[PDB]
Amino acid sequence: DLLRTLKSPSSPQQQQQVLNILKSNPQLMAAFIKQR
Amino acid sequence: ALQDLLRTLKSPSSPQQQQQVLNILKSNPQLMAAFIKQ
Amino acid sequence: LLVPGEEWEFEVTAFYRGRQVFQQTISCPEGLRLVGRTLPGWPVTLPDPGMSLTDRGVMSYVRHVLSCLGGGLALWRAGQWLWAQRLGHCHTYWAVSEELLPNSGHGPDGEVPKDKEGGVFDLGPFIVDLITFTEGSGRSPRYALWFCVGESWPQDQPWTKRLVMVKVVPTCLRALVEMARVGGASSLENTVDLHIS
Amino acid sequence: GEEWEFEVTAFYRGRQVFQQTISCPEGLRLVGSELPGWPVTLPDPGMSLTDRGVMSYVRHVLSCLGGGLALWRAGQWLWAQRLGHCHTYWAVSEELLPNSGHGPDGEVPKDKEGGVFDLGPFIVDLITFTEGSGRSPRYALWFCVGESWPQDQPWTKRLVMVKVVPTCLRALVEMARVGGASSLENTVDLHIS
Repeated sequence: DLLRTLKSPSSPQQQQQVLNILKSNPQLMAAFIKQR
Repeated sequence: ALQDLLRTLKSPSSPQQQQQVLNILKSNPQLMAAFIKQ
Repeated sequence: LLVPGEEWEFEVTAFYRGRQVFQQTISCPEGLRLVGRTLPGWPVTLPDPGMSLTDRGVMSYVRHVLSCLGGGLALWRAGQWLWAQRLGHCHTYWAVSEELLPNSGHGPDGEVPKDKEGGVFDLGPFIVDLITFTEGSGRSPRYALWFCVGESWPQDQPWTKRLVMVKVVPTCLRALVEMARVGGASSLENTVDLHIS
Repeated sequence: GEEWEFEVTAFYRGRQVFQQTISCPEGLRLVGSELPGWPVTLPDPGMSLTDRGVMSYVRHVLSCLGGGLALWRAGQWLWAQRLGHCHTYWAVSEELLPNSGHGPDGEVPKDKEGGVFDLGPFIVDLITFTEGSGRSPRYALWFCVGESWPQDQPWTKRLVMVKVVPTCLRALVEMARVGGASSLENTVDLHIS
């Protein structure tokens, strides 16, 4: 649901790297959820 | 000489650009002379 | 009543908030009008910022600027001069600078007038400076016109902060400088100092 | 897998001459000809330039890169190391403008690697940006190669300027913007009559 806000097309490598940062930083995930 | 000079223009973007360069060169023989001298 | 075949081709590149959003090359006998057909000049539509931006605050303000352009920013060649005129409500400031940097180091060169056209580029001194460049002046003549639309010219702020910045390059002048370089003219400063150990 | 994808864009004298996107487990090395790290060869300036003096000096800079400018991710840090003879200065700035206004952020070291980007404070600043800080965190690394950082000159004068964007950081800032964060200054003043 957060990756829907990734409007730019991207490589699988960039996407996995975003997902890894999100998974490692649940407080960043929470901040993205909160601004919705 | 005029086509000699225009052909140095590597990577011309359009025929309109090329004709506009040629028109400036024909209007300005002192500019043509400077290109020839260098 | 501008004579077809005396026009110039213009490469238009638009930037919103330091991001390139649009590029079009147009060679029209009556020049162009940057807009957001009755009027002379080819209408070049600056794109809605929703296509390329995501900052909603910036999108709102760019949209406001674009909605106030009216008949547009007109730009055309006549004789030795490029002429510009503001046909809408956004004050627009212009300067001649570099391909990838609008700042010239001496602020704007002027404001685009509304009631009458104004000259923004004189081919005469450009050719004088092109000739001295081929003769070893070490300075290439500038040809890239930049327009700051709807805000002051960015003197004490980075130009990437500005909502709408439009570069217009007369491509024949780009070509003439390149021809001088091919012929051997250089603008490399004699004070360049490499840091190599 | 723990690699980062880098978009590399090189400029010679204010002209874009090269762009490549590389995601290598060992990072990259910016080199001047054809060691761990993916070698990214900066092109000969005769492909894109015509000023023969600038071309000569760019060629000289590129011939002194040696093993190259190494850039890689390890943990929270991006690391950089200068493996040749060209002194290289770096700053984090914007996509289309190398200048931040506060000079360079550092010089790339030679004898050991040095940190050039800390993911930790980026994420802190990303979170406060989503909370209304009004400032988006910067992520575009710029390297000035073979010359001092352009403080008192336009960056377009510099012989070799290389932008390196970790694309996942670009994407994270875009996600914050899509979610509603704005960096637009409260002092913006439109000139519309």
